[PDB]
Amino acid sequence: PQITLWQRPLVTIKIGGQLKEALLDTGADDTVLEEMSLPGRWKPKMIGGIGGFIKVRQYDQIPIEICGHKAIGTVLVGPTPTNVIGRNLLTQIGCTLNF
Amino acid sequence: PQITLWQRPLVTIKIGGQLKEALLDTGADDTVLEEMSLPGRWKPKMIGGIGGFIKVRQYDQIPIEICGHKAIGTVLVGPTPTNVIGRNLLTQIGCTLNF
Ligand SMILES: C=CCNC(=O)[C@@H](NC(=O)[C@@](O)(CCCN(Cc1ccc(-c2cccs2)cc1)NC(=O)[C@@H](NC(=O)OC)C(C)(C)C)Cc1ccc(CC=C)cc1)C(C)C
Ligand SMILES: [Cl-]
Ligand SMILES: [Cl-]
Ligand SMILES: [Cl-]
Repeated sequence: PQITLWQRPLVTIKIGGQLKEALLDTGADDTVLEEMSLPGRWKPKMIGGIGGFIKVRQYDQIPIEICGHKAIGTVLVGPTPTNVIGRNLLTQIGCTLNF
Repeated sequence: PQITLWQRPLVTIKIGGQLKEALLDTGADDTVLEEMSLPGRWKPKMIGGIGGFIKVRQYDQIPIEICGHKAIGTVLVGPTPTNVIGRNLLTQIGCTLNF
């Protein structure tokens, strides 16, 4: 698709068999989702946003569908204001910025 | 141009007579720049993201040039850890996400 930016670029994702809404965020290196359950072991990560730093749980090699496009990669879980899909997965689904 | 998301999408902007580097950020409602002087009226604003909120000064009707594209809009100035171009100016230069 081509998505304009007059509104927030919110899309539906699917992860662990469940649908969620998430923001396509080119300003984020990483993908971070609100508290949820994921399989396997996690590692610690600190990520920085406009307000400072938070600790999140890093899960690797997680299948996730984004607007129907299949990806498998690293998903961080922690206290984010919204689910955000960052460049690590935007690249997997072939996303570019164009003007 | 077409901009890849393998790396952070950084561009040069011209604003208030100054050249600055900024991040094209589809996850940001607003454009936020590190401390700088701008002309005209302003009002205080709190903006939030991962890590919490910071206080900024809101200036309206500010001319900016982004990759040779001229636009005008609201610019927030404060203690942001990085300069971000938000949707309010991305729209004006006809920036879209594509995949
Ligand atoms: C005010 C109205 C609503 N709010 C916003 O629109 C705000 N947007 C936003 O905060 C976002 O667009 C994020 C902006 C991009 N941000 C910039 C950034 C980059 C590096 C640093 C650091 C460098 C060195 C030390 S720190 C700090 C900040 N990057 C990140 O945060 C990513 N960090 C990262 O990549 O590591 C380098 C992260 C996501 C943590 C992985 C997302 C968003 C969050 C919350 C809501 C609430 C919506 C209901 C919407 C969208 C602001 C900006 C208008
Ligand atoms: Cl990844
Ligand atoms: Cl504006
Ligand atoms: Cl348009």
